[PDB]
Amino acid sequence: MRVLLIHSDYIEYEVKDKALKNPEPISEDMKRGRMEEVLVAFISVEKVDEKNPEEVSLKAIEEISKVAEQVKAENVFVYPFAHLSSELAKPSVAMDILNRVYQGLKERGFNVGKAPFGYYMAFKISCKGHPLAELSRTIVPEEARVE
Amino acid sequence: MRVLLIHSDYIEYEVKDKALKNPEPISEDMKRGRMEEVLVAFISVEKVDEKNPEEVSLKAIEEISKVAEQVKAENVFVYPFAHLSSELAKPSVAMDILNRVYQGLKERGFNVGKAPFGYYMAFKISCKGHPLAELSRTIVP
Ligand SMILES: Nc1ncnc2c1ncn2[C@@H]1O[C@H](CO)[C@@H](NC(=O)[C@@H](N)CO)[C@H]1O
Ligand SMILES: Nc1ncnc2c1ncn2[C@@H]1O[C@H](CO)[C@@H](NC(=O)[C@@H](N)CO)[C@H]1O
Repeated sequence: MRVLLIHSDYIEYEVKDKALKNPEPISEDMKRGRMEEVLVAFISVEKVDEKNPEEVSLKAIEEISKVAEQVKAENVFVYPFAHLSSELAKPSVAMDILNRVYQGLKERGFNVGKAPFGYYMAFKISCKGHPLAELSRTIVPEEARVE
Repeated sequence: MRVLLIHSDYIEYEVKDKALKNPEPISEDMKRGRMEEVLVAFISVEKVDEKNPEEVSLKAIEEISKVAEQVKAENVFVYPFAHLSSELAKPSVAMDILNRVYQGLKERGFNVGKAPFGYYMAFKISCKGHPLAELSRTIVP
């Protein structure tokens, strides 16, 4: 998994066109959204993550939470951004992992938001430009899952 | 080299704290900038690129130009974005390669801009959200 963390004044998004034949079923209101003072987690789920969705998600939750703790962010936004990596995981796995990360951050007590999966999407962001407002993290499985 | 290409309605930046002991000296007017209807090239120069700066730069110019034509972008912005890679080239080489890419794109007729090198920088961007508005490329010797 590849994650780009941008501590921003805000994030706005707008669904523009489906990118998959059968994207995530969303309501009209889910097509657009905005969150203030937010640590945006742009995430690309990679092929190697398919080995252990649970472990990778756990590590991602841990890494993202740590950064939020360092920059004092109370709001976190999970944003699908497939082209952060060149070796993408299958859609079904990507969606599952993104959901796991989203739920995990919620469990940690953060106010969490997320954009719909499977779409070409426009977005506006405003990076704060502080030393830790722009970071990258690579997270991968250490062991295959047992299920 | 790791390149993240975002076709945007605009890109704005503001130089803040230095991120290197001795960054690129700049004037007050250079601390801020904006470009519209632009293909933003977020670039991270990698350690392996140090082997052949000219080759990597040439290839980067070719690929970025290709995308610009595909999306019909007349404006291109070279944006230092170190985080895209773990194996970074040393500052002096990284800046030289970014300038080489800048010059190559400028040579081709594009309206090109670039941000100061060696700083933490605030920025505002608006991704168009078209199918080709977000792309990544890996270019190495
Ligand atoms: N491995 C992966 N990691 C993250 N997202 C992935 C994915 N595979 C498929 N997607 C989803 O399908 C859209 C088109 O690739 C993706 N859309 C996007 O990444 C938008 N930013 C495009 O504007 C995303 O919703
Ligand atoms: N290998 C490399 N590739 C691209 N840029 C590099 C670099 N090595 C050093 N820099 C410059 O120094 C700042 C801190 O790494 C970098 N700053 C940035 O990447 C800002 N976006 C941080 O907000 C950049 O100006």
